Parts: sequence; C-alpha cells; structure tokens
Amino acid sequence: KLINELNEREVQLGVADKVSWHSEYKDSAWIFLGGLPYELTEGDIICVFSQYGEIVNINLVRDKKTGKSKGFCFLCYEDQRSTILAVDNFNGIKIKGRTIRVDHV
Amino acid sequence: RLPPEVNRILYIRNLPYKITAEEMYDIFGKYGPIRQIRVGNTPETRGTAYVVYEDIFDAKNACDHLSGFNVCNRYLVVLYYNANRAFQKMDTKKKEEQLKLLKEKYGI
Amino acid sequence: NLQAQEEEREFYNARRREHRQRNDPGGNNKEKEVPAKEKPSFELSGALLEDTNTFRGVVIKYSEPKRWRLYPFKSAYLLGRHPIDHPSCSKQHAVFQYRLVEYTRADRVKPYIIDLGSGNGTFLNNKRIEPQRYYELKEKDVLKEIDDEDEEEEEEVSD
Amino acid sequence: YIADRKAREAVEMRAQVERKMAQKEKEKHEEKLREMAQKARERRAG
Amino acid sequence: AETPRTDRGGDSIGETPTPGASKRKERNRPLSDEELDAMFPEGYKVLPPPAGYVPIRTPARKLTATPTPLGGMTGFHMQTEMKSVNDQPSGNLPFLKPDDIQYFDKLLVDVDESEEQKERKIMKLLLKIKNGTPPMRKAALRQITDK
Repeated sequence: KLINELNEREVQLGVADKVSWHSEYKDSAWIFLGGLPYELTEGDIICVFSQYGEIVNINLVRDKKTGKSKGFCFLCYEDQRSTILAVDNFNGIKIKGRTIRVDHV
Repeated sequence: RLPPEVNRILYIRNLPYKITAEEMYDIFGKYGPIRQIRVGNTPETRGTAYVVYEDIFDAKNACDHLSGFNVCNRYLVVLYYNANRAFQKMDTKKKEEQLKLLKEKYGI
Repeated sequence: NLQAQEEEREFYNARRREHRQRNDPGGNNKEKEVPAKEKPSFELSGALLEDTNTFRGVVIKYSEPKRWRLYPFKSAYLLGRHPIDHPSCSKQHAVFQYRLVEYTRADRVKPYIIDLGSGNGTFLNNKRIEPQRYYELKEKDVLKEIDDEDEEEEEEVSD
Repeated sequence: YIADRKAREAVEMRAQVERKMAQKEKEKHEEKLREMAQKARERRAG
Repeated sequence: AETPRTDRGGDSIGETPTPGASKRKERNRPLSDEELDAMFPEGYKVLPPPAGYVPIRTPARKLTATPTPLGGMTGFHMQTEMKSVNDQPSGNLPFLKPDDIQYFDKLLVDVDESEEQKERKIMKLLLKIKNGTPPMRKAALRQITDK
C-alpha cells in the first residue's frame, strides 16, 4: 500500500527515470508476492505473472508439514525490466478478494 | 463497473396529480420486475414517487434510458434515491422468529 | 519407496481464477473476441428497422407443431436450464449449462450455435453436432440430441 | 395563424393516414412470416 | 440502551447465519414489507394498479429475458406542437444543485401559510448556509444560532 504512494511522489515530482528507485537494485530478478490467497498454486501465479515477462523459476513458500501455502511466493523472471514493470504495475491487485503485495528482494 | 452511490431505489418527480399507476407499471416495467412503488398522497409529496426493483442493474438501465424521459408535457426527474436519512421510524426487531426458523428448518 | 514426499506440487488452474473471471455461479463459454450485437452491425450496413437484419426465434413444442413467445436474437445468449442462464428453458433434460448462441464476425455478422457439451447433446435439423466448435446457422434451420420436449426455428425479418 | 391551424390539422390527418396504412402492412408481414414458419415446420415433420 | 445492544447481537447472529449458509452451501438481498416501510419516510402509499399489471411485474423477470428477445422499436413522426418545472423561487433562494433537490424538494412547492411542518419548512435556512453568497451564509448562520 505504501508503494503506490511512493510511485505518486516519484511521478508527481518529475523524477525522470534512472534516478528511479528501481535502480536501487539492478542486481535482482526475484520478486516478493505476499498476501497471496491460499488456494493459489505454482501454475496459476505463473500464468498471471508471465504477463509482464517470462518467469524462469519461482519458489512459493508452503508449510513443509501440512503442505499448504504460507501465503507468499518468491519469484524469478528471465528479465529485470519485467521485475521493474511488475512491482511498479501489478501491485495493489485484487485476487480472490484479497489485495496482493509485491516488492523486490 | 458501477458507481457505488446508486441504489435499487429511484426517486422520480415531475409527475401529474392525475397520473395512473397503470402507466407507471407499464413504462417502468421495461427494465425489470418491480419490487414495489410508492406515490405521495400527501399535500407536499403529491407529484412524487419512488420505484424499487428486484435488481439494481434494472434501475441502472432505467436511469440510463429514462433520463429526462417524457410523460404528458413533462420531463420526469429521475434520480437515484439516497439511504439512511429518516429510517428509525421503524425498528430493528422481529429478527428472532425468522432467525429461529432458519436455525430450525435447515438446522444451521 | 512408495510416496517420497506427500505433497509435491500442481501447476494447475485455481478455482478463484476461473471463478472471478466468469461469474453471473461461474460460467463457461466466455465470448470470443469477434462477438458484436446484430443491430449495430445493421447500423454499419446502413439499415433502418425496415431493411435491417433481425433474427426472430420460433417455437414449436416437439410433440405438437407454435408460439409460446417469439424471440429476437438482436451479441450472444446463454441457453440453459431454469438463476444464471439468460435463455432459460423449462426442459428437464437440459444440463445447468446446455448450450450457447453467439453471433460472430467472419469475413459479416453471422449467427453461430455452440454446444457446451450438454450431457444429452443437441440435435440440429434432427442431426446432432459434436461439442466444442462454433457451427454457423442458416435461416430456417431447426434446434431441439435425440429428451427433446421442444423445437426451435430461426427467421430473418423480411416481407 | 389560420394557415397554421388548418395546416397542422391537415398534416395531422395525413399522419393518421400513413399510420393506418402502416399497421395493415405490419400485420401482413407478420402473418406472412408466420406462414413461412409453419411451412418450415411442416417440411420438418415429413 | 438494552434494545441498542439487543440489535448488535441480532446483527452478529445474522452474520453467522448467512456466513454459515455459504459454508453449508450483499445489498441485493430481497426485502420485506416492514423493511420496506423502514426506509422511506412518512406519507407515502403502496399501490397496485391492477392485479394484472402486477402479474406483468412478476412475469417481467421472466420477460426481461423473454420480451427483450422479441419485436420492439421506437420511432417519431413530424408534427407541430405546457412545460412546467421548478427551480427554487420565492424572492431569491440561492441555487440548488441537481441532486440536492432530493433534500430540499419540500422547499420547492409554493404552498404557504397553512406547526412543526412550518419549523422544518423554515429550517431550510440550512440551504442558505450550504449554497449562496457569503453574506447569506453569515446572516443565516447567526439567525439559526439564536433559534
């Protein structure tokens, strides 16, 4: 929720690109999707987030014993600009009634 | 794909004092089944009416096409009716019997 | 060495995906990209209601050959059992989703019938069609696979 | 003012005329179509 | 007060009933005539015109699908041609937004000079506070303070 208001202070003030805080990283593909719905699974979140790129490999944290999702996934794309696009875009999204959160790692 | 403020109830005005509920039901009956309709029979409220439908989107198509629609010489005022305001004239009660029923019949 | 790990994974659709993306229940047969209503396609044809192309429906109860009503088709309609399905049918053999009729655009505004894979099937001119492909309909064609309490016919508006 | 009153009246009359000539045509069209449909169902029976 | 709390208990219990039903299985939920009498204010009547037009309203659902799939259209004819309407007139009455009518409609009617109904009627000085010139807002504000 705080993200979208940082993008609004970044757009409103005329930040103009490379000083963007996605340049904070430059080293990292893997993204963090928290607040995810428990019914979701690999193939699903792959099908929704391959929109903005091609996701190479994602490890979604699912509790070892019960074997169900703890509610979040660390994902890895083939492209960084896909990550920048995904954090800056796909965030604040409704899924199954609950708004997911995304951010770098 | 709808604005939240609109509701199943529509306040309708610019009505004649002679107007018949036959014309009312006929005309308004295009968009959907009428939940019911009230009409002011009182000195100030004569000329006004409230329409309520089984569904909201009914009313949405209504105010869409019925916007400024005509009857006799008049262009009716069609607005989405508000909520709350004057309510508490009635009370919250009589929940016990029905809730006891749904707790009885289905047993849940 | 029967089951190494008890959980593993899926890589499969989720019920809330397909659910939320189609709801009246969740439905099947989301309209294709082409679908457009027939009247506006008669507007691009420059046709007032006199010379316009409107598909009217005709009913005959399969036991007795007329109108319980007459139905206009003028982008798609959901043929089902009755509430979800728009084109409700009293037929007790129709699955909760029986079939759909979508007008599509090819080369023109053309009517199409598509079976949803209803358990019994559906007969076209007393000749069934296999599931999961759009089948163009031509005027005077008939709909009811073998459970058939009714009949249907299509007419363009002319004369 | 006279020309306007009588003129409006005349055009009105011509209007009810055109309507009266129109409805008969509509019903003829619906009866024709119903005939085509009944013939189609008969061709469906045999 | 005991009635007030009695209401919250029933509110939560209905929440458990509905929530429960789905497991067992919003604002569009069907309504009752006491609930209907709950919303609208005083002085309105419920009408049947016919029993028949009411049966049209009942078939209307089925006919919202059925008669929308049927013959229909509208047209217009060329013919020569009363126009009533109301702003808020008296002397001045600064303007009403098109929505605010719902609130201030009682002021629009010009029936005047015959108790409490005249206090609500004169209380429309609110309207003078809401919309108008700054002086109207000032003087109105004082006048309602001393009343």
